[PDB]
Amino acid sequence: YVVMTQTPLTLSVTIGQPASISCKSSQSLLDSDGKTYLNWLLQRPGQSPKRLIYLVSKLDSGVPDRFTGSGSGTDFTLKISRIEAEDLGLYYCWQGTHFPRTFGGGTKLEIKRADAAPTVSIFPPSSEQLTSGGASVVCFLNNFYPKDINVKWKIDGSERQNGVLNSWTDQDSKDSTYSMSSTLTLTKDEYERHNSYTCEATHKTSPIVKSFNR
Amino acid sequence: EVKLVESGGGLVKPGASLKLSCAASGFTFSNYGMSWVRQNSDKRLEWVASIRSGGGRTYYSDNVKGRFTISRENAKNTLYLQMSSLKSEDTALYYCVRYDSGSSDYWGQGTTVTVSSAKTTPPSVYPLAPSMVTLGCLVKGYFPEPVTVTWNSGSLSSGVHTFPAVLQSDLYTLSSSVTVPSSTWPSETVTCNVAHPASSTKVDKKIVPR
Amino acid sequence: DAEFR
Ligand SMILES: [Cl-]
Ligand SMILES: [Cl-]
Ligand SMILES: [Cl-]
Ligand SMILES: [Cl-]
Ligand SMILES: [Cl-]
Ligand SMILES: [Cl-]
Ligand SMILES: [Cl-]
Ligand SMILES: [Cl-]
Ligand SMILES: [Cl-]
Ligand SMILES: [Cl-]
Ligand SMILES: [Cl-]
Ligand SMILES: [Zn+2]
Ligand SMILES: [Zn+2]
Ligand SMILES: [Zn+2]
Ligand SMILES: [Zn+2]
Ligand SMILES: [Zn+2]
Ligand SMILES: [Zn+2]
Ligand SMILES: [Zn+2]
Ligand SMILES: [Zn+2]
Ligand SMILES: [Zn+2]
Ligand SMILES: [Zn+2]
Ligand SMILES: [Zn+2]
Ligand SMILES: [Zn+2]
Ligand SMILES: [Zn+2]
Ligand SMILES: [Zn+2]
Ligand SMILES: [Zn+2]
Ligand SMILES: [Zn+2]
Ligand SMILES: [Zn+2]
Ligand SMILES: [Zn+2]
Ligand SMILES: [Zn+2]
Ligand SMILES: [Zn+2]
Ligand SMILES: [Zn+2]
Ligand SMILES: [Zn+2]
Ligand SMILES: [Zn+2]
Ligand SMILES: [Zn+2]
Ligand SMILES: [Zn+2]
Ligand SMILES: [Zn+2]
Repeated sequence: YVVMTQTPLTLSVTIGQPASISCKSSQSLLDSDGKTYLNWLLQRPGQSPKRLIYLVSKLDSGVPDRFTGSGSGTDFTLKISRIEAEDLGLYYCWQGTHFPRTFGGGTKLEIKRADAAPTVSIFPPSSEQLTSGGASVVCFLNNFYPKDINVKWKIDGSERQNGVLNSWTDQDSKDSTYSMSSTLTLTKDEYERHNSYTCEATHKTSPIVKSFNR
Repeated sequence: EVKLVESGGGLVKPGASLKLSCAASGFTFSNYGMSWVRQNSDKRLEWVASIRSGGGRTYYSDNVKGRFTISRENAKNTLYLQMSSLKSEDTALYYCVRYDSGSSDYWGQGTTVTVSSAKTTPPSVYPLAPSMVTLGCLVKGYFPEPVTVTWNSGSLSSGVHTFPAVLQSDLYTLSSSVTVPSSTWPSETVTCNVAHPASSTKVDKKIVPR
Repeated sequence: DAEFR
């Protein structure tokens, strides 16, 4: 079983700058036929994996020349000379020299850009959900950077931590931002006993705040 | 265009059976080896099984050997993966993958297999009304994954963000937002469309002003 | 992939 060790785990690189991914195998990938079956693959958000490189350095049809694979034996590199936004996503090496085929653990490439604050929208429970006894208050944080943002919920001025569910998109190749949704789920019983509901967003800096009164 | 289209995924109990299929087009199917590769929640890729072009030789990882059977019907351009004695660890996205250049080249879109004792349940879909205006859809209490969300049956896509589902108590919740110019809403209507193949159910909710 | 070779 050939172990494919891929590094770094995540890479954050500015458009126009080089990126470099390493892949090391626990045995040589030189087959007795003289060829080296080391491949690289890219999975973009919302897409199926696509091969970029095969036989160490051969580019798949339509892969731009800024991608170059190199290496031999047990040490291999993928270099991107001049990063574009379309390059973001999950990169995997994998070997076809020994049985069984094995994959590296992947490297997530993120495009690094300037910090951007989210556009925040808050939504009270729908009347339909309320009828069934539930009361989710939804906050959308759209188009921010970096990904690591904090959401704080308040009810009548007091932080509420339980019953909050958060979910982030992958990076948008359009503008290199992220979006995320935060949902505070109460019962209707509790929801109807309180007046003000607030979500606050920040990375660290006074937060962006959206509030409504029931 | 090489196209690989998987189906047959969904919810199956531990110990039970499920057969996946993959329809190939855009190439001479019988000339190519084929393989199944799965991807887990941590985005780890794991080879499952392979079959040579003439279907004479089959290969399995130690994880599934004795449990899964890969096969193909060349006259139907179809690859199959018969899974049996399923384990919760088998839960994953399964890809149909073509073998070429000495390597795998084309990957399908993948089909989701969930091994669980929980029941199938369709989503509840709740419309979320408010220069640009942001509108929303809350998709709550369904199982298993996936659902697909579109807006105006796919005619609106530029301003759309759909958030990955989060699991709580073998129930999933997801949401989606769409942003349109505020001068066009509500005059030009906006509807979220949610499809849940596992319960064979779709729901459309118009976003109406409060 | 090695298995196909
Ligand atoms: Cl990604
Ligand atoms: Cl910021
Ligand atoms: Cl408050
Ligand atoms: Cl409360
Ligand atoms: Cl209360
Ligand atoms: Cl911020
Ligand atoms: Cl085997
Ligand atoms: Cl529609
Ligand atoms: Cl459906
Ligand atoms: Cl269906
Ligand atoms: Cl409709
Ligand atoms: Zn060999
Ligand atoms: Zn991703
Ligand atoms: Zn590409
Ligand atoms: Zn370019
Ligand atoms: Zn070997
Ligand atoms: Zn910063
Ligand atoms: Zn965005
Ligand atoms: Zn308050
Ligand atoms: Zn976006
Ligand atoms: Zn933007
Ligand atoms: Zn209370
Ligand atoms: Zn605060
Ligand atoms: Zn910030
Ligand atoms: Zn209001
Ligand atoms: Zn990751
Ligand atoms: Zn696994
Ligand atoms: Zn074997
Ligand atoms: Zn194995
Ligand atoms: Zn073995
Ligand atoms: Zn499916
Ligand atoms: Zn409903
Ligand atoms: Zn419609
Ligand atoms: Zn479960
Ligand atoms: Zn359907
Ligand atoms: Zn419909
Ligand atoms: Zn062959």
